[PDB]
Amino acid sequence: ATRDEKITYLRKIIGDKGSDAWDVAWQEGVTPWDQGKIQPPLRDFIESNDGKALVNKKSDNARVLVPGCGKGYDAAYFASLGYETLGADLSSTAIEKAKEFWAESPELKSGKLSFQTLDFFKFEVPEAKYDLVYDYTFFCALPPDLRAPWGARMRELVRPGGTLITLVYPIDGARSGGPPYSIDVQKVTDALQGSEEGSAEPGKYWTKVLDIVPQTSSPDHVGRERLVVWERINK
Ligand SMILES: Nc1ncnc2c1ncn2[C@@H]1O[C@H](C[C@@H](N)CC[C@H](N)C(=O)O)[C@@H](O)[C@H]1O
Ligand SMILES: Cc1cc(C)c(S(=O)(=O)O)c(C)c1
Ligand SMILES: [Cl-]
Ligand SMILES: [Cl-]
Repeated sequence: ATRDEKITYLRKIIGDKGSDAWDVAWQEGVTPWDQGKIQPPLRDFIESNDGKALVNKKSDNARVLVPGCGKGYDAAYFASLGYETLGADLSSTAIEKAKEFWAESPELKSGKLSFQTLDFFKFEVPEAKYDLVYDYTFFCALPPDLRAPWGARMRELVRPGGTLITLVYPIDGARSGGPPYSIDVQKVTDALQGSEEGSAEPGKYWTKVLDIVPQTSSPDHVGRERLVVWERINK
């Protein structure tokens, strides 16, 4: 079937089954988002001077979370940098296929990399929280009414002074419907900064330290993508 057809179906079964539709999609092989590798802006950020700084300052027990990790390319990448890394996905099928795709990873073998079937909204945040979290094609997978809970979870998941990286894609403008929902930095901002009763005036919970157009985007991502680095505050 075509990509449009696979997306049309995906949106059907989400309409009928809700969040259970994802493991169905994985079981049936309707995974049109799967690229087989990380997106280049992630590696370029990490190898950039800002990224080297972030990695060099990592504590000896620094922990990474990649929610909605799918086949887990991003989690495998962060583990290969020496971070103890958990890739979390709602679909047990996705998590099994991530264990297959990464079966030869030295970090999987050692346990430094770990894949687990987990609901991002429900699992128990560890006491130490996470030093670094990476969100790619997860915020844009969620229905719009789940964006505020996503930001609330994000605020609990990242330790004070820790970092959240959002590869914001797809920035398609006013197109309606999803997945993949058309998003932008403002939508990520509003979700992450939440509200303070009276208003949502930013600088409450995060500092947006970096917001760039990546220089190396996949060709179908050019013009629809921004990379954003957030630091958690209110220590
Ligand atoms: N509440 C949830 N908790 C954890 N994972 C979820 C949740 N809802 C949806 N997902 C997963 O989010 C993934 C969205 C995928 N389209 C993208 C996967 C991955 N980020 C990639 O770049 O390949 C799916 O694998 C879902 O199983
Ligand atoms: C969650 C989600 C779903 C889909 C179908 C896609 S994609 O087809 O555009 O690649 C992406 C990027 C994310
Ligand atoms: Cl990769
Ligand atoms: Cl934007």
